[PDB]
Amino acid sequence: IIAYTMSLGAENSVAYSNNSIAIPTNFTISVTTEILPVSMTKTSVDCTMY
Amino acid sequence: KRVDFCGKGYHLMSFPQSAPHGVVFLHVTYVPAHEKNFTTAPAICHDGKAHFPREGVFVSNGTDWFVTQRNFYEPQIITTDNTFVSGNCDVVIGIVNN
Amino acid sequence: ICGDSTECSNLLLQYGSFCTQLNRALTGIAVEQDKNTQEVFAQVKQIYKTPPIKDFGGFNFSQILPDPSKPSKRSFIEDLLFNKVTFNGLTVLPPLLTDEMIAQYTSALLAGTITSGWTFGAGAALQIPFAMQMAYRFNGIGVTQNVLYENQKLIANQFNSAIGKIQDSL
Amino acid sequence: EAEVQIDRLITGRLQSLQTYVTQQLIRAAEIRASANLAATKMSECVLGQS
Ligand SMILES: *[C@@H]1O[C@H](CO)[C@@H](O[C@@H]2O[C@H](CO)[C@@H](O)[C@H](O)[C@H]2NC(C)=O)[C@H](O)[C@H]1NC(C)=O
Ligand SMILES: *[C@@H]1O[C@H](CO)[C@@H](O[C@@H]2O[C@H](CO)[C@@H](O)[C@H](O)[C@H]2NC(C)=O)[C@H](O)[C@H]1NC(C)=O
Ligand SMILES: *[C@@H]1O[C@H](CO)[C@@H](O[C@@H]2O[C@H](CO)[C@@H](O)[C@H](O)[C@H]2NC(C)=O)[C@H](O)[C@H]1NC(C)=O
Ligand SMILES: *[C@@H]1O[C@H](CO)[C@@H](O[C@@H]2O[C@H](CO)[C@@H](O)[C@H](O)[C@H]2NC(C)=O)[C@H](O)[C@H]1NC(C)=O
Ligand SMILES: *[C@@H]1O[C@H](CO)[C@@H](O[C@@H]2O[C@H](CO)[C@@H](O)[C@H](O)[C@H]2NC(C)=O)[C@H](O)[C@H]1NC(C)=O
Ligand SMILES: *[C@@H]1O[C@H](CO)[C@@H](O[C@@H]2O[C@H](CO)[C@@H](O)[C@H](O)[C@H]2NC(C)=O)[C@H](O)[C@H]1NC(C)=O
Repeated sequence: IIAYTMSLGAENSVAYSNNSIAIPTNFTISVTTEILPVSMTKTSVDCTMY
Repeated sequence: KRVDFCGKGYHLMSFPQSAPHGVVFLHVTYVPAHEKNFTTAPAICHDGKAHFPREGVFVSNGTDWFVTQRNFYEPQIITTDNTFVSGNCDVVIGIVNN
Repeated sequence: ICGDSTECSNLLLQYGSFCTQLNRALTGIAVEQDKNTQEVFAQVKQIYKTPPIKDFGGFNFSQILPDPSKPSKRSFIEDLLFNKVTFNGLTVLPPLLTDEMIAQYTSALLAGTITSGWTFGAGAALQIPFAMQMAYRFNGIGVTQNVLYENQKLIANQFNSAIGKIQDSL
Repeated sequence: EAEVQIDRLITGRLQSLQTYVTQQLIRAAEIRASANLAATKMSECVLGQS
């Protein structure tokens, strides 16, 4: 078991210039999921029985 | 059209699926890739006038200069139909002769 | 509620588990706070950096970019904000993310939006000169890029004056 | 009778602690709503034009 300092991620310096742009030449299609709860169990309680 | 609301990237469509106490969304998104680097100029000087692109951007692979769309590389020759004129070019910072 | 007393503990024992759920709720609150911070600030895949030379068509972001000279690596406005605003069985736990990491996230986000526009939010960052990005945004709001390319200097001066006024007012 | 006095003290302190926990829960819910709004604003008005 090793304890370390977490790293925020990778690091790059994008090559900015005042007369240069980057344009994509290909593409991909991706499918992702997301899960959302919408309901919880319906319950009832009686006093005198409890 | 609101960014990152459903799917990481440009949104195309979605499909729902049931769940024991919830819902599951399958989001289909478009992600560009395989970028290339080019030289750019904001306007073109011709006959002393300035030309701007209707939709697209000027690029060049060293020479020639073409107009493309912003999300997919597809060069086309520059014509008076896909550009419009605005005054004489003396105030625009970045004009190139063509 | 007992303060290290044996008889008090024995008497409290016969009240059932009134204290497990309290700690459960408090731990849930703490985890929720950590998740809140993580999901609001961590929205970049990488950590970007501004180029050493800064010629953004006349726009001036010096008041907002981090200052390497200062040890905190925070901007002027962030330092102003931080300066302005100011046991019996209870403890306070430190947050998972230290302030330096939050400042680094903000710096990465701001460098990415200056250099690459909005492209880095969908895929990989693609560079573009700042004047062209502002032309794109004007085209977005319904005004032709002609206006920006003819009034660049005035627009930049107005932006700089506004940012200075914001600094002074704050 | 010392145990009766201790019982009074115990029930009072327990009631106070319960009240504190409930108030903290309410405040946490409100803060979570605010944080969700902030996350949406960061996603929309920083990474794109709204
Ligand atoms: C765009 O990307 C796709 C997929 O990444 C490329 O299609 C692949 O091309 C290679 C090269 O011949 C084939 O070996 C693969 O089988 C192809 N994949 C599929 C799913 O057909 C496509 O060539 C790329 N386009 C360009 C212009 O490079
Ligand atoms: C397009 O050209 C630029 C500039 O030539 C490339 O920028 C390079 O970036 C890497 C990584 O940051 C540096 O190590 C190189 O020194 C840069 N080249 C320079 C400064 O001339 C860029 O990688 C090229 N490709 C793309 C897709 O932008
Ligand atoms: C830039 O791309 C254009 C588009 O094809 C090139 O134009 C032609 O390229 C072919 C193949 O090299 C030549 O046979 C033609 O003579 C070119 N025609 C013209 C009018 O240029 C152009 O060569 C490319 N330039 C560079 C430096 O890559
Ligand atoms: C874009 O950046 C280049 C430098 O990368 C600028 O070129 C400088 O222009 C000034 C004024 O003419 C010269 O004094 C410098 O010597 C130039 N730099 C270099 C490295 O040659 C250019 O002005 C910028 N703006 C554009 C091209 O519109
Ligand atoms: C684009 O072409 C025009 C005209 O062909 C150039 O303007 C000339 O600039 C030189 C140098 O300053 C002057 O001596 C001439 O009197 C100008 N002619 C006219 C008609 O204005 C302009 O410099 C060219 N642009 C570039 C970037 O080469
Ligand atoms: C961007 O704005 C800052 C204002 O903070 C400018 O920094 C000032 O520069 C002047 C002239 O050198 C100094 O007298 C001030 O003391 C500076 N202010 C601070 C807080 O250091 C900066 O020069 C501007 N950028 C450009 C390129 O002009």
